[PDB]
Amino acid sequence: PKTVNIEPGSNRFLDPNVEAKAKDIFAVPEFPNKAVLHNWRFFIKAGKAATGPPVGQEFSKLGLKAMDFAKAFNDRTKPHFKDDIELIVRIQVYFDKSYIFRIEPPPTAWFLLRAIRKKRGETGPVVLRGNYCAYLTLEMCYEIAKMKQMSWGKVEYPPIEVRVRRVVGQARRMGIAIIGIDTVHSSPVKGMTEKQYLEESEKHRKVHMIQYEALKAKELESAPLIERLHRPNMAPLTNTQLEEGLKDANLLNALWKSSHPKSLFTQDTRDREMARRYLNTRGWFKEMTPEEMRVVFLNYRLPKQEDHQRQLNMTNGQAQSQAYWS
Amino acid sequence: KRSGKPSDLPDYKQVYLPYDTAPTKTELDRERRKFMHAYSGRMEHRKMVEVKDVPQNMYTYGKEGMSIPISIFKDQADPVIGPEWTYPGIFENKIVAQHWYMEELFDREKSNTFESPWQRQVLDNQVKRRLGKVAWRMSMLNIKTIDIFHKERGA
Amino acid sequence: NLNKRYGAPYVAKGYASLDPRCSLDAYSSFQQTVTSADMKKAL
Amino acid sequence: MAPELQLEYIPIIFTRTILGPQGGFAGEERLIKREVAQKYMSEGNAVTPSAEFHQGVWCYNPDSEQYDRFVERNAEFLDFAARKRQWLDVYWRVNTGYLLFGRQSWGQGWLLNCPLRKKDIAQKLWEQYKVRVDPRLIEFREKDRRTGIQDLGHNWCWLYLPGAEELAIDREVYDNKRVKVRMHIRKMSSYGALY
Amino acid sequence: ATYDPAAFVSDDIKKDVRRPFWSRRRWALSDNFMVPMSPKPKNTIKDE
Amino acid sequence: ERYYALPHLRGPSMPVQLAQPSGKYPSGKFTQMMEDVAIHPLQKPDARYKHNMYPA
Amino acid sequence: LRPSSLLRAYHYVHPKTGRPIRQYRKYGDPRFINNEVALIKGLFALITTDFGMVTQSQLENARLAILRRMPRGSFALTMHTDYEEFPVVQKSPESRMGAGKSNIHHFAYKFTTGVPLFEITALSSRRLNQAEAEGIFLAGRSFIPLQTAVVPRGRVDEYHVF
Amino acid sequence: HPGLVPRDKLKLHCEFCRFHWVQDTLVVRCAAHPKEHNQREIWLEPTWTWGKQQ
Ligand SMILES: [Zn+2]
Repeated sequence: PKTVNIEPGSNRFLDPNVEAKAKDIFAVPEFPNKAVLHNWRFFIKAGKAATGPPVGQEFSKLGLKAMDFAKAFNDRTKPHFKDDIELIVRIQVYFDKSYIFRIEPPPTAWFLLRAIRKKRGETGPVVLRGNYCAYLTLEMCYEIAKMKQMSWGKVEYPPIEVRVRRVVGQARRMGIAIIGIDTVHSSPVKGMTEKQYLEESEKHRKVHMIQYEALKAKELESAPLIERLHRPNMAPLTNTQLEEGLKDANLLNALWKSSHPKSLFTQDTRDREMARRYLNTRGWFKEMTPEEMRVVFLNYRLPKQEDHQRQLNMTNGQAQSQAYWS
Repeated sequence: KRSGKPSDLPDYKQVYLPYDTAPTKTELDRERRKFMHAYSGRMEHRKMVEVKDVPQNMYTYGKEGMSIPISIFKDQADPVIGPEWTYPGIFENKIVAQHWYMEELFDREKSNTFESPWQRQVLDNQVKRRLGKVAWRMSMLNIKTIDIFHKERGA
Repeated sequence: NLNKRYGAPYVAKGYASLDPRCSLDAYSSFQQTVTSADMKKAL
Repeated sequence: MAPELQLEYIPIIFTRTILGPQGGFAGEERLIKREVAQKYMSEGNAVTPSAEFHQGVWCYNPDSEQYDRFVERNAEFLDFAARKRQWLDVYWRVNTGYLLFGRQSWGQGWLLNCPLRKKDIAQKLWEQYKVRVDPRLIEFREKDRRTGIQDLGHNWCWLYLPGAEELAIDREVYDNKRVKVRMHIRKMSSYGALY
Repeated sequence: ATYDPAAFVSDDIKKDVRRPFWSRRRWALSDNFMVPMSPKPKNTIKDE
Repeated sequence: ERYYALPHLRGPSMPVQLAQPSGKYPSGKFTQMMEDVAIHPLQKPDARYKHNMYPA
Repeated sequence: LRPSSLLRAYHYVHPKTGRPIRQYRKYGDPRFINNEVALIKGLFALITTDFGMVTQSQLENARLAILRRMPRGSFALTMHTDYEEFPVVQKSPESRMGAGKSNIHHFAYKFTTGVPLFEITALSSRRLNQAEAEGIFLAGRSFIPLQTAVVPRGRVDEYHVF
Repeated sequence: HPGLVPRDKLKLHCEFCRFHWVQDTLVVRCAAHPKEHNQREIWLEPTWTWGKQQ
């Protein structure tokens, strides 16, 4: 009937409404560069924080009337919240006894038991319990994963498609057999043939790549300048070169210079060939002209978009163009 | 543990259907009949096992337009589920996310035949763990002598 | 405590100094040829 | 044929691939002991050489675990089942054998006073078992790489049977490239002892 | 078609290395669990 | 008299695709750097808490 | 005579009389070095690198100790028993008070080199390490009166265990 | 202090359990659990002679 939005994967983060007050409370009062004494962690309900043994005790071990914090907690957690949402509080006590606490979304194990409607004790790993518990489908984990962000300052990264494999694994480790995997057949649809279902995935599953890469590359271009530096791959080196290349570092130097994507500073024939004359005495790579090295001695962690942008000779023409200006 | 568990378990409130053609009763228990089993363990040690608490209709179960009760905020109801290709990497995760025995992964690398371009990433994150289970295995032995299986086991 | 008094060419010695390799090279010369000129030089 | 006089060993074409000394492998003709062979022709690992089997025989692969693999014995295979037999005959001969010694040993450390040479193992291989090898292959243990064997009782040392890769010979012998020849040094007085 | 005894046949007089007590971790890995050689009594090998 | 003796070599002496697995648990010298391992002092690995936290 | 009409190879029984065969002392002498290696099929097995005479009570006390140090649901110990048994104090003046009945009853095995004794065999995809393995056997090895070393799955590569 | 019959049986049970050369005998000395976890290698007494302990 009504599909809310037809786009190849634009439902990545929450609604800007709920994502507005998502980080209003899930924020990190910045580390004062003090020396932490205790990093406590609690489960606390929406606003039902008491001065009892769960909270008030560990303060009272240190003489802090935690009758105050609970209020300062409820100064931030009593509204905004569906009833009975057990949050995690990361209380952090410094050597001046001044605490600083981040409220955090409920543990994903709490999410998982909700989204499947199972109580404590009903769920279990099959090797302890013998049965897959409540089903799920990947379509659901993608929304448990949207309220679970590592950096609640940067809700974007790590990406969603990369932190759903996290919540999926935590699920399987609890017995939550999701349907898209773990089973012979995916979720059956009244729409079309399995082929007319698989032929509509082979396009979607790859359209996501140019979506996922670009988001993996756009994040790369913002990464620290050292993260874009060159780190040659070590899959080619065989484990006797890989060991004879650890006793004398000279080989792991001449290698780096030998297989280094072309830049304005590495277009020195003698420099790049000085290495190439060191390896041959060591009987290392000898039948691989510079090109087929760069395509194998590249930082594999590069997104495929930029995996090419540095690839000789794509970076040979404009190579001598880009320089330290002045 | 008792704490950190949900007490109130809201129920699946189907928002809008994902189809115009009703899935007639006859075929419902004809496809659900296939789901009451789900594999487990991924090697020669493949174990087709049973799944308890099977939902009844999976044309409607999660493929679109149902709600999930992870209701958290005040103004955010049980969020609706957009269609499949509206979530990123889902039919790509279907290739990646699963129990991977390294026995089954290293024959894929030494033959460079990955079904997915991320199984090279689920491999490292899997070996980078097992090395950690050692660099912690040993940064403990620099304290004392910890000997495996040397204390009683069982009852 | 041999190999201290005697050399390494002791105990680690395959005293079979007769034919570990020559027999092979014998079948090598077998392969190539001998002919008129190979006798004419002998002539 | 008589119940009294029975062939002490009989001809046999192996269908399976048995590990043991009396064993063979796919398709070779071997005269193995009668009692053993008779529980092969019932077992199916072997079949008496009828004129038909002398060309091909349906040997066995552990892959599908049934007699499917046709191994045709042309003159080329008969140059393969010879080098592969002649090889694992040296194996099963030194591995089965237990080559003895008689040596002099005065003093207390139960130490053979003139310890053994790799010459003096190939010498007791060719003497007793007629196994003619290169004494350059016999690797001693770590305890006896320095001083030779040197001690009474049971010593063993490794004999390296090199040329076993084009014979496709593994899992039918205990170790493709070695074999444990098993010494024993039975000390004796000047009456019966040498050196 | 040459086999050189020297490649694979290695007769090296190797120094039996002490279990290094001077470092803690390498003392624990080296703990070859056959130190229960204490059952080496030259017991009756053909009777009981 | 029968004399048993090795056949002549037609292929590689030490078996390669026929090698029996080593037979001792292959915990390599690099997964537990027990001994026999030599590393350049510039390239010292894995001090993520001691002296790799401030790498050079 | 001597061995025939065996009682399934545990001990030989006289052909013309159901009495046990009462062999010689140095019959089945373990003082060989066993040529045939063992193709263990458990994950790890405890082979005897030396030779000796080991009782059944010494082998059962070892099992009761191995069965303590082992994870229960995962690995199931496997103890081999097909080997042949042998008598004890049998002879008549060589027994105490003419009680040849109560001395021979003990049955001990004559183990050569490299016989497998136990097996930490697997019942799941759970795995073991040599450190995780020797730790188990280190309890029982202190009862089995002869020298023994644990070996991993498959054919014991006796180049290394020795 | 239980003489750990061979030297090789020595194991450092506690964090404070270290090795020491107590007169040519490698031993384990711990400040904590002072004699509870102490181990001493088997060797001749510190002051032996050639006729008394060979
Ligand atoms: Zn202690």
